[PDB]
Amino acid sequence: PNVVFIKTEDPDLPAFYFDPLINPISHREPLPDDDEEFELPEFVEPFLKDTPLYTDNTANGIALLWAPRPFNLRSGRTRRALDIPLVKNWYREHCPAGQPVKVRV
Amino acid sequence: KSKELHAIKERYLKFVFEWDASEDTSIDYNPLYKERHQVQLLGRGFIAGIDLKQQKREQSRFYGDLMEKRRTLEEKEQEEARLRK
Amino acid sequence: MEQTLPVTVYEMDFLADLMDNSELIRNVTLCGHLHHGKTCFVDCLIEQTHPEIRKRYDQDLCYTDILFTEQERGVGIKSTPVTVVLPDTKGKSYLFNIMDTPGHVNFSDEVTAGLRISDGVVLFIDAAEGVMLNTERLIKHAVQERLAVTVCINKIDRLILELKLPPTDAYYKLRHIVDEVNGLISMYSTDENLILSPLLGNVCFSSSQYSICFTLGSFAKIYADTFGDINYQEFAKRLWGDIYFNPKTRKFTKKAPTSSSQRSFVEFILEPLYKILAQVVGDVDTSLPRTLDELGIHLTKEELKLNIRPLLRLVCKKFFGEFTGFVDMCVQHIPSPKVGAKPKIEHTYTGGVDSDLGEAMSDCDPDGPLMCHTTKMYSTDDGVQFHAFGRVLSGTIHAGQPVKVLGENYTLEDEEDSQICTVGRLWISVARYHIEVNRVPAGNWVLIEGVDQPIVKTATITEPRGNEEAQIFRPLKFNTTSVIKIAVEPVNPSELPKMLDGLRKVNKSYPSLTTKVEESGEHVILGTGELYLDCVMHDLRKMYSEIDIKVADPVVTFCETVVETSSLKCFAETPNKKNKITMIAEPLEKGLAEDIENEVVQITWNRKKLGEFFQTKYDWDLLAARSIWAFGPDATGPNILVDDTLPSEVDKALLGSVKDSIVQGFQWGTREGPLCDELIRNVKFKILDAVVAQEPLHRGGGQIIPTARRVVYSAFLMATPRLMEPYYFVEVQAPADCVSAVYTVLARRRGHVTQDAPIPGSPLYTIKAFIPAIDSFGFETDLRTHTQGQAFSLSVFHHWQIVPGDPLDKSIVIRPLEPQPAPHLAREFMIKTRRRKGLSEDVSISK
Amino acid sequence: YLTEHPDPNNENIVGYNNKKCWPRDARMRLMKHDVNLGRAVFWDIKNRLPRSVTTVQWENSFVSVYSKDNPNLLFNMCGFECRILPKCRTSYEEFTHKDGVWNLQNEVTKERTAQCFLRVDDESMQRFHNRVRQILMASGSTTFTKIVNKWNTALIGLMTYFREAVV
Ligand SMILES: Nc1nc2c(ncn2[C@@H]2O[C@H](COP(=O)(O)OP(=O)(O)OP(=O)(O)O)[C@@H](O)[C@H]2O)c(=O)[nH]1
Repeated sequence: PNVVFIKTEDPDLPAFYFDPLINPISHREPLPDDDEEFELPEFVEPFLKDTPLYTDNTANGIALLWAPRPFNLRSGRTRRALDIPLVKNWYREHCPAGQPVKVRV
Repeated sequence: KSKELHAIKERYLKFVFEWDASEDTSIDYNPLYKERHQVQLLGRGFIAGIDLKQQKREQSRFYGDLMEKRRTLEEKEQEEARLRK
Repeated sequence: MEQTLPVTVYEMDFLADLMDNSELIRNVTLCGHLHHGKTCFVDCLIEQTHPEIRKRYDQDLCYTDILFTEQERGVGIKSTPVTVVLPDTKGKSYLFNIMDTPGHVNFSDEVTAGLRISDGVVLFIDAAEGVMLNTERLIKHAVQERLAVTVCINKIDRLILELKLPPTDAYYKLRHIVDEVNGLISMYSTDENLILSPLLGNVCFSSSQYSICFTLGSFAKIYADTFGDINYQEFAKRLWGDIYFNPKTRKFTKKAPTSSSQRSFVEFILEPLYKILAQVVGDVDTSLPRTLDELGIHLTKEELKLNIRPLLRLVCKKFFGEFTGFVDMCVQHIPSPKVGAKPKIEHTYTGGVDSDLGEAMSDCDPDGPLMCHTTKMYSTDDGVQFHAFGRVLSGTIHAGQPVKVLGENYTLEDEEDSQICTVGRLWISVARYHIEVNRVPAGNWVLIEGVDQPIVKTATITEPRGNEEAQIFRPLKFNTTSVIKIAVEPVNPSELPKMLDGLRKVNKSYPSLTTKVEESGEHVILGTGELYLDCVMHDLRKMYSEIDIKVADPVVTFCETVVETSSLKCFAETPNKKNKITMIAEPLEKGLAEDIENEVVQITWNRKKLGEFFQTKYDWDLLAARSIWAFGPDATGPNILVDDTLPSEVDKALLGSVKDSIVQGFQWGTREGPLCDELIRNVKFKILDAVVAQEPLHRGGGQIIPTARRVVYSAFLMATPRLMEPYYFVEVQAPADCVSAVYTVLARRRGHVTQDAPIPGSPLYTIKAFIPAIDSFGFETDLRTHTQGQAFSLSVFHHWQIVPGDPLDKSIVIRPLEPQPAPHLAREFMIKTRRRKGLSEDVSISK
Repeated sequence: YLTEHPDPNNENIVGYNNKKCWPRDARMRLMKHDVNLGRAVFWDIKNRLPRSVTTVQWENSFVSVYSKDNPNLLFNMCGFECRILPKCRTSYEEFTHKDGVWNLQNEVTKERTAQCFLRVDDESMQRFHNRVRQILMASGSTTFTKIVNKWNTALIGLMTYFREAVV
C-alpha cells in the first residue's frame, strides 16, 4: 500500500497541518437533545489535556519512521567499517536513462 | 513497429578491463519501457549522490504549479518567506 | 477434545459448550478492498486469545495467510476460517466464527463462498485510501445476499502518522468515508435499517498494526473505568457529529460554545490519540514516561528501549486492551444463527421457506433433521484428499455417522446425484490448527472428512433413511463472469490422466474455476484475471498433479449478436418435410439483456405481470408482451423468443404441442451459436409462421428440435452478425504527477478513460477507465513499470461490447503473427477462434 | 494403422523424426492428421517386408507429409538436404537468384511451380570435420606441404561435391 507520508518543508509550521499536496475534503445523526439531562462530572476532562498536541520534535520524529535503515532504528549493534556498503542502494535503483552505455553496463 | 513485429516473430519462431558494450540490456522497442516516467516523490524527495540544485532545476514542475493553485495567500507568503530564508 | 493445541486464554471446554447456545455464536465474514487490513484484524485477535502466539517484532505473522504463495506473494488468495471465544465489553464471552476473505478483485468467489455461510459482514475500509473498487463491489454483494453490514475504518494511524492531518480534518475524513458507505448502501437497498453510524455502534475505528480498536462506547468505557462516575452508554451518544462540550456547564450542546470550539469526537477521542502517538514517536526519551504515568501505563525499563513501532504497539495495547469494540459491534448488529436463520433459508434454499423442511431449518434447532451446507473445500497438504467446510443449519453432524451428500443437480425426482458417504472426523477450525471434535450442533461451522468424493463445488449434507424430501441449497452466484481463458496439455501426452485428475482437483479448490473439454479435445480453464490463473496454474503444477503442463496464450470468451432485423424471413423444414418453422431475428432493446440476466424479470412470473412489465418498460403491445416463450440459452439468458403466429393463420392450440420443442431448439442454438461456438447475447427471435404437422408420430422428439436449431442459426445469420468483447473496468490509484502516464499506458490498448478524480484527504488520484479484456494482458505490468511502481490497478469485468469489424467478410487478409488494425478485429477473432475450436475454416452462410 | 496400433492419448507425436536443421516454420509441422498419415504409410511399407530378411526401423527413417497443414516437402538424398516449397503455397514473394535455391519448373509449361532449398547433411559436415581432425591429429613430424595437400584434397572433394549446398 502506497505510503502517503507528506514530507515537511517548514520547521515553523504545525506538525499536524493540512498540507497543500493533500487533496481537499469537500465538506458535505441520532444525537440526543441538549435538554437531555446528561452532565459530565466535575473532575472529568479529555485524557491528555495539559500535554500539548505536537512538540518541537514531533515533525522530525515522524519523518524517522519513513527513514531508511539504520535511521529507522533507535538502538542496535555495531558493524565493522568494511561491512557497510555506502553505494549498494545506489546501483539497486533503475538503470539511469541518458547515461552513456558504459555506466549502464 | 517493425522491431515489434520482429520481436513477435523471434519469440514465436586478452585482458579486457572495460565491459563490452554489447553486454548491455535495456534496448527495447516499447516506448513505455524506454522513456519511463520518473518518480517525483511529491517534489520533496530526491535522489542520492546527485547535486541537489541540479535536481531542483530539472524536476517536472507539476507540484510547483499545484502549490501555486491550491496554496492560499497566507501559505503562499510563508512559503515565500522560507524561500527567501 | 484430546488434541494438542496452543495455549488459549479461554479453555476448549468452554468453546465446546458455547457451540450449543446459538445465541452466543456470531458467524461473521471479514471483507474489504485489497490490503485494507483484514488479516491482522483476526491476527491481533488470535494474539489476545493465544498468549504464546506473538507477532515477530519486524515481521507480521499473518496466521491466516497460511499458504505458500500467500506468504511470499503477499496477497490473500483463499478464505480461511477462524473460531475464537472473544470477550465482550461487559466481560461476557461469545463464540465468533470469522471468515477472512481476500481483497483482490480476482478472488471474489472466495468472498461469496464466505458470505453464504455468514449472518453478517464487517467491511474493512483503509482510512487513508477510502472507498475503493472492491469496497463498493462487496457492499453491493453483501446487501444483495441479505447480510447485516458493519464497518471497520481501519488504518487510522495513517491519518496521524502519514498524512499528519489536523484532528478535525481527520474527523472530516472519517465522516466522509462513513457518508460514502451510507450512500452506496442506500443505492443497493430499499429499506433504511442498514444506516451505518458510529452513534449506532455500527462503525468501529481501528489500527491493527498498533493494536488499536475502539467504538464510541468502548472509548467512553475507558473514560468511565478511569473516572468512575460517568455512564458510558450515554457518554457514547455525545461523542460524534456536530455536538460540542460546554466545559463551563459540563453539558453537551448542539451548538459550539463561542468559536474555536472542537466537536466532541475531536476533543475527547481524536486529540488523546494524536497525543499518545505523538508522544511515543517524537518525545520518547523526553516526556513519554510522564504521559504514560498520566494514563496509568507502566512499561518496564527493558520495554522503553524498544524501537518506536513495537513501542507504539505496546503502548496502544496497554491503553486500549482487547478488541471489545469489535465484539460489541458484531454482537449488537450481526444476528445470531438462530435469528438469522430465516433470511438464510428465505434466500439460499431451493425449497422455499414455506416448506416443512424450510420451517424445521428456520428455527436452527440442533435436535432436528441434519442439514449442513458446505461451500469451500480445503485440501490437506499432501494434496490428495479434501475436507468440506460449511455450516450446520440444523440437526447435528457426528463423527462416524453415515450421511447423504446431495450434489448441485439433485432434484426431488432426479435423485441420482445424491450419494451415501461416511463422515470420518470433524474439526473445529482455527486458522492454522484444527481442533478435532466429536459433534457439531446447528449454527456452527465444521470441517468434515469423508464426504469429499461426490462434491465438486458445493453440497447439502443430510441424513439417509429420513429427510425424504430434502432439496439442495442454491449454488453460489458470483460477483463476476469468468472470461479469461487458457488451454493446457501435458508435455508428455502419455500422462494425460494425471493432468485430468489435477484439473478435477483444482476445480474443487477454486469456487468459480470452470474447466471444460472443448470439442477439439482441448482442455480449457476459465478465470477472472492474471493473478487468478497464475495461482491456478501454480497449484495445478505443484500440488495436485506433479507433471509438466503446457500453457496456451491467454484469450477471452466472445459472444455473438446482431445489429438489425434479418432481411429475408428465414425458414427450415424437418427431414419429414411436413413441419415448417419461420423466424426472424432482431436485437433486443437497449438495456434489456441486463434485466433478463439480472433477474429483474423472470419467466416464472404469470403472463399478466410479465406482459405488464414489458409493456410499461419497453413499449410492447399486450399481444407480444405476453407472448414470450423462453429466455436465452439459460432460464435467464439474454435472449427472448416470441411467437408472432396469428391465431387465424395457425391453430394456437395445435402450435402449443411444439412450443416445448421450439423452446428447446432455441435454447440449444443460442447456447452454441453459429459463428465461433460462443454464446449469443442481446438477440430477439420472433417466430412468424410455424406450420405444424397434425400427426403426432411425425412431430416431436428428434425431428423438430434440430429444425428449430437450424432455423435459429439461419435467422441469426441473415441479421448482420457481430462478435462481442468482454470489457474490463480498471481503477488506478496513482499520484497526481503519474496521472498522465496512466493515459499514455492506456491509449495503446484500446483503452478509454471515463474519469479521473482526486481522493479526498489523500495526495493520490483515481483514474477509472474501460479496457477490452483481450487488450489487458500485461497492462498492470505496463502501468506499474512505466510509473516506477507508483501506479497500481485492479481490473474487473464490466460489460460486453461489439468488436469493431465485421466477422463475416472474406475480403479481409490476415497475416499469422501480427496485430490487426481495428477495422477487422472481428474477422480475426472469429476465424482464429474457429481454428482453435476445431471447426471448419469459415462459415457457410445459407438458409 | 490405428486399428492395428490405436492411439488413445495421441502419443504418435513423440517418436517422430524431424529435420532439425531447417527453421521451425520450414520443418515438418506435426499436426495429428499428418503425423498419423506418416506413421500409417511407414507401417504399411514396413509390413510388406518380412522381418527375417531385412527391416526398416522407424528411428532411422523420416516420413515427411505435404498436406493442407504442411506446405514443405522435405527429404535427405545422397548427402543433400533438400526442401521443396511450391510457389502457390506460402511463398507469396518474389524471389531473386539465390545460390542454394533450385528453381524447379514444370516440364510441360515452363513455369516456376516450386523451389528446392539445398543444404549439406549434418552427417556430411561431421564427416568432413572429422577428416580435418585426422589431418591435424595425425600430423606429428610431417612436412607442411603434406598437411596443406591433405587440406586441399578435403576442401576440393567437399566443395566440388556440394557446390551450392555449401553456400
Ligand atoms: N499503516 C498501517 N498499515 C497497516 C495496518 N494494518 C495492516 N497494515 C499493513 O497493510 C498491509 C495489509 O496487509 P494485510 O492486512 O495482510 O491485508 P488484507 O487486508 O488481509 O488484504 P489481502 O491482501 O487481500 O488479504 C500489510 O503491509 C500490513 O502490515 C494499520 O493499521 N496501519
